[PDB]
Amino acid sequence: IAQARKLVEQLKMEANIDRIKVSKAAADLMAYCEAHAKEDPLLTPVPASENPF
Amino acid sequence: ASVATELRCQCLQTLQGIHPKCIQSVNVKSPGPHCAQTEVIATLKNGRKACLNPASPIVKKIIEKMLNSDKSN
Amino acid sequence: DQLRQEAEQLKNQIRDARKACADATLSQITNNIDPVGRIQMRTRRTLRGHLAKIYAMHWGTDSRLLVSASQDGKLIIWDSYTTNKVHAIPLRSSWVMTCAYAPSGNYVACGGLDNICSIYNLKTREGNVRVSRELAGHTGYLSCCRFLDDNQIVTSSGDTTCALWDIETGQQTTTFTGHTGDVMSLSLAPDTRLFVSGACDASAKLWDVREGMCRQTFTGHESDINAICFFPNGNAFATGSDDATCRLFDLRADQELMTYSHDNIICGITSVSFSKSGRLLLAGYDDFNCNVWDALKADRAGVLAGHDNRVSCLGVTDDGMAVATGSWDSFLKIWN
Amino acid sequence: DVQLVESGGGLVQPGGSRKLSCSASGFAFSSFGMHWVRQAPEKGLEWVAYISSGSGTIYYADTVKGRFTISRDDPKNTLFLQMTSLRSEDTAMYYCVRSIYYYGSSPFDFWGQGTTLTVSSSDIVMTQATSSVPVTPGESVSISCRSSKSLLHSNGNTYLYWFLQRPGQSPQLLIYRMSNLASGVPDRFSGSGSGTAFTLTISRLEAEDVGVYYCMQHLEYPLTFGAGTKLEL
Amino acid sequence: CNFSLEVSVCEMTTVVPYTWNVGILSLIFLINVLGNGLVTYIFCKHRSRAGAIDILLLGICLNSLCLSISLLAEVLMFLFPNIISTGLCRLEIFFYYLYVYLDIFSVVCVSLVRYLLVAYSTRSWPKKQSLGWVLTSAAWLIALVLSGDACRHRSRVVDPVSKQAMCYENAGNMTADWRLHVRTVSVTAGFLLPLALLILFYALTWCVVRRTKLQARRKVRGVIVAVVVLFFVFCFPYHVLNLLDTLLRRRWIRDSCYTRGLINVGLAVTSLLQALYSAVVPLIYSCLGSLFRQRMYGLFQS
Amino acid sequence: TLSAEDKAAVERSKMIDRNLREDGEKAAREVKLLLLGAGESGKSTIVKQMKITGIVETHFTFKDLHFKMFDVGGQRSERKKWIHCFEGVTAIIFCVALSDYDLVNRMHESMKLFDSICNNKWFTDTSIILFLNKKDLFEEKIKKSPLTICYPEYAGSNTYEEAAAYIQCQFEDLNKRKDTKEIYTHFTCATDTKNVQFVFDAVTDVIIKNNLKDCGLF
Repeated sequence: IAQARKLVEQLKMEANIDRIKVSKAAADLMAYCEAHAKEDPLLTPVPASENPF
Repeated sequence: ASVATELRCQCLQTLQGIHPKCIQSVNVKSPGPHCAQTEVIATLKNGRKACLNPASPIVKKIIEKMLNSDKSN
Repeated sequence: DQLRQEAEQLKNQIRDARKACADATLSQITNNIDPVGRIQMRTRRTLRGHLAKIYAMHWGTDSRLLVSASQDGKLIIWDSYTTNKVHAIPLRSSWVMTCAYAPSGNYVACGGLDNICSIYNLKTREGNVRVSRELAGHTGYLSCCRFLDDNQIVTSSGDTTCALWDIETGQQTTTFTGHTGDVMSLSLAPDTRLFVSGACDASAKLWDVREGMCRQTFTGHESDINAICFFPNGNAFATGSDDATCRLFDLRADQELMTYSHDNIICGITSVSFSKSGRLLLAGYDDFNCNVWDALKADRAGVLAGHDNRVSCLGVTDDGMAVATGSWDSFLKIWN
Repeated sequence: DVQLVESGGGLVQPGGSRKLSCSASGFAFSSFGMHWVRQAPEKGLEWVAYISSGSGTIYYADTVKGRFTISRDDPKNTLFLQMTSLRSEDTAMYYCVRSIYYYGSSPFDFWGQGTTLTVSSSDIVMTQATSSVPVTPGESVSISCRSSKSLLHSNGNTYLYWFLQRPGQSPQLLIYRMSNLASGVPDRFSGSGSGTAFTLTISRLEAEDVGVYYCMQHLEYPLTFGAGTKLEL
Repeated sequence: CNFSLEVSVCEMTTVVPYTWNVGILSLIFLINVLGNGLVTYIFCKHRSRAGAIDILLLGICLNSLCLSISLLAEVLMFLFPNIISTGLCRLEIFFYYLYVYLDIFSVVCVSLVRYLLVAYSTRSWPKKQSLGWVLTSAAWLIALVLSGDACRHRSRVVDPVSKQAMCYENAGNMTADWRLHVRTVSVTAGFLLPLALLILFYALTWCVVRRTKLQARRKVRGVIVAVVVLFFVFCFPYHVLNLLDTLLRRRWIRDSCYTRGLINVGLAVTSLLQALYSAVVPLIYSCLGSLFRQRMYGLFQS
Repeated sequence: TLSAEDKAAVERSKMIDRNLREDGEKAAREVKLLLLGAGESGKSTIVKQMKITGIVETHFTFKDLHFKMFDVGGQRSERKKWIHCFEGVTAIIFCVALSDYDLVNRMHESMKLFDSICNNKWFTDTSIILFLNKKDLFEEKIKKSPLTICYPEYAGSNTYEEAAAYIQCQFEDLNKRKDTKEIYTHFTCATDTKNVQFVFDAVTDVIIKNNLKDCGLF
C-alpha cells in the first residue's frame, strides 16, 4: 500500500542537513559562556545594593 | 523556683518544770512568719537543748528571775 | 519487505554519519577552563497561599511577576519583590498540570486533563479576570503550553501531537505529528522560529513553527523525558529524564556532547533550566532537592537547600536575577 | 458599555443636611475603591473622601472631617455621601471617581457625569502657573507642573497624574505616574520630568483636545490638585 | 539539779542544699530552652498551615521567658546578697507559678480540641486558628489569675540571725490559714479538676473512635494513656507531699525529726520533678505526632 | 515606610487571602472519590437509583455532606501519569462482579489490578472500599461450578457464604502494606439501594482518621 512507501520516502528527509565538527560547537559554546559571564549574578553576585530581592 | 523552701516552728516539746537556775543559757526566739505564736528555747552545758513552753503558770514567774541574771552577775 | 530494510539501512547510515563528526569530546576541550567554584544560593522569599500541591509556574518578561497553578483550583499571580497577590483566578477543574504567562503580560494560560486550554484576560475594563477563549481541539491531557505572542500559542498534549493555535478564531493552523508516546516537555527558542519537545518514547524532536515539519531527531536517553529547556545561545538544549541523567545536545551537530550524572543519584528529573550566561544548569530532582551543574565541565557546583517534598517546576528570570522553584509543600521559593 | 451615574443634587438651605448616591454598573464594584471629588463654579478641583475595598480604610480632607461620611453597599452597587451642617462655601459639583491599586494599575480611570449642589448662601502644594496659553491647531505646546516636595519615592515611582476636562464634560485620565499613557489615550501625549519639576508635551494639537489640564499628586493623602491651565483657540 | 540529761528537740534536720537545687534547675533550664527553641523553629518553618493544637503548643513555648526571668530573679540575689527586696520575690514566685500552671490548662484545651475534631469532624470551625487563639487566651488568663492569687503575700522574712535575708510568706496574723488555702486552691485547680476534664474528654474521644474501625485504634489509645499517665505521674507526687506536710502542721501526723527531714527533701525533689515535666511538656506532645516526626528528620540529618 | 498605593495593594492581597481561606474551608468538606474497575460493573446503578470532553464527574449530597466521585475510564494513555493527580482523594472505590468468572484468567488479571491499585506508590494512605455486585445471580450459578477453574487448593464446603469469605480473603490478602491502609468490604445488588450508607461509614472513618493525623498530632 502507498502509505508505507510514502512513509519510507518521508523519513529520509533528515539526512540532508549540513554537518559540523563537535569541537567547533564546543568552542562556540565556551566562547558564548565566557563572553556573557559578566552579566548574570548567579555566578558573579552583584553587591547587595543592586540585588532587588 | 524558691517554692521548695519551707519553715517550721523550731521546738518539739514535752518540757516544763525544770529548775530555773541549772539550765545554763538562752537565745532569744520571737514570733514571726515561721511561727506566728510565741516560742522559746534554752540550752544546757550537757550539749542537748531544752525547749521552754511559751505559756504556762510557771513561765510568768521564770521571766523575771531568768532576766535578772542576764542583767546582773 | 524491503521497506524495513530501507528503514534500518538509513538508521545505520545516520549512525555512521554521526560518528564521523566527532573529533574531540567537549570534556577534553573545556578541561583547561577554571572551575566555577562553589555556588551557594540562599532562599530569601517564600510565597505562601496555596492549599494543595503546586504543579507548574512561569515567569514574565519583566522578571517581577509569576503565575502559579495548584491542585486547589486556583491560579495566583504573585509579585516577587513584595510577596503580594495581584489576582486569584478560580479554575473550572482542579486537575491543572500546566500554566503560562504571556510575554506582554496581557494573558495567562492554563491546561490539564480536562483536555482544554483556557486563556484568561488580565487587563479587561470590567475589572475582573475573565476567560477569553477556550480551545478543545485536543484528544488528551495537556502537558505544556507556551506563548509566542498575544495571538498565538503552542500546546503539547498526551495524544502524541502538538498544535499551534490562532487565538482570535480559535482554530488550529498547523499540526505536528511523529511522536510515538505522550508529550510532556516543550520550550521555545530565543528566535521563535523553532521549538523543541519531549516524549516518553525516549526521543526529543526539533520542530519548525510555520513549515510544519521536523528538522532533526534525537534519542539520547533510555526512559521518559520530563523536561526540556533551550540553552540561551539558541544552538543547544538540555533534557531531563527518569534514569537520573541530564543530557545536552547541539543542533548544528545533530549529536550529543555531554551527560550529567553521579553514582549517588537514582531518582528521576522533573525540571531543567539554564542561567542567562548558560554556564549553569539547574535540575530539580524527585528527592526533595535540586542540584546545579557546571554546564561546561559536568561537575556539581552546589545544591539548593531542599524543599519538604518534590519540586514540580523550576524557572529562571529573563535577566538571570533569581531562580524560582515550586514544590508540593504548597510553597514557592526564590533563590539568589 | 461602562456607565457610572449619580443623583441627589438640588437647593439646600445653609446648615441643613442632604444625601446623594452614586450608582455603578458594568464593572466589578466591590473590587474598586472609590473617591469623591468636588468643583467650585469657577475654581479648580478638590478631594473630599476615599473608601477602599472592604471598607477597611477611609480618609477625608482636612476641611471635610467631622461633617461628611462615606459608606458603600456592595450588594446593590451604590455609594453614599451623607453631608451634615453644610456651609456656603460647600457649594460645588460632585463627581464620583473610581480607582484600583495593584502593581501596574491605572488609578482614577473613570469619572462620573456629576451632580450639582447649591447652597442658598503641612501638606503638599502643587503650583501650576501660566493659567492662559494661546495656541493654534497643528502647533506643539507644553504645560509645566511643580511640586513643593519631591515625589520620587524610594521604590522608584513618581506619583504624578494628568487630567483633561473638556467643556461640559467630566475629567479624563491622560498620564499616570508621569510616564504611562492611560488606556484609550492617543499616543500624541507624553510625560517626563525630575522629582520636583514635571511637564506634559502634546506633539500635535487638534481642536478635539482643548480644555483645562490639571496635575494631581498621589504620594500621601490628602491628594492635591493644581489650578489648571486653559488652552485657547 | 533534779532533772535528767537528754531530750528530743529537733533543732537540726537534714536539709536540701541551695546550690545543688539551683544546679538541677539549671539543667532543667537547658532542656527547656533547647526543646522550645526546636519546636518554635519547626513551627516557624510551617506557620501557614498551623491548626489550633499548634497555636496551643506555641503558647506553652513562652515558658522559656518566664522560667528565665524567674531564674534570673533567683540568681541575682545569690550573687548579690544586698540586692534583695520585698517586691522582687513576688515577681519571682509569680513567674514560677505562671510557668508551672500554664501547661495544664493548655493540655486541657488540647484534649478539648481533639474531642471537637473527632466528634464534630464534618464541620470546619475546629480547624480554624481563631479557636486556637481564643483557647490560648483563656488558658493564659486562667494561669495569670492563679499565679496572682498565689503571690499575694510573698515577701522577705527574718530567719534566725546569721542566716537571715531569705524569702518566705508573710501573710501575718493568719499566715497558716493562707498557706493551707494556697495549697488547696493549687491542688483543686491544677491537678484534680484538669484531670477530671481531661479524662472526660479523652473518654468521649475514645468512645467515638472505638466504633470507627481503623488501625489507628492502637495509636490513639497509646498516646492518650501515655499523656494522661505521664501528667498524673509527674504532678501527683508534689501535691500528695504537700498534703503530708499540711497534715504535719495541722497535727495529724505524729511528730518526728527524721520524718520531718523526709518531708522536706521529698517536697524539694518533687518541685524539681514538676519543673522538669513543665519543661518537657511540648517536646512530648510534638514528638508523639507524625508530621512533627517527619519535620524532625530534616534537622536531624543536616 | 510604604507609599500610598503599596498599602492598597497589601489590603488587596489580604482580601484575596481571606477569600482563598474561606474557599479552602468550603472545599474541605467535599469528599473526593475515585472509581476503578476492569469494566463498568454496574457502578452507575447507584446514581441512577438515587436520581440526583475531559473526564466524567458526578455530584450528590447526603446528610449535610458533599460527595464528588470521578471515573478513571476517561484515560487516554498509561495510568502512570493519569493516577498521580488524584493523590488527595479520601477513599478509592473498587468493584468486582461475582458472576463474571465463568464467562467464555480474568480473575488473575483482576487480582493483579487490585494489587497494583491498593499497593500503588501514589495511593500511600487512601482507604479502599470493595463492592461485590450480582450476589443474587452468584448464589444460584455457583451450583454449576465453583471458582476452582482458576484457583487451586479450594477449601470449605459448597455453601456460598464460605466461598464468598474465601474470595473476600483472596482480595484482602493483597494488602501486604496494611500497616498504613485500611480496607472495608460490603456486598451489593442492583436493587438493594443501600450503598450510600456504607460509603458514608467509610468516608466518616477516613475523615476522622485524617483529622486525627493532620490536626490532632496523633
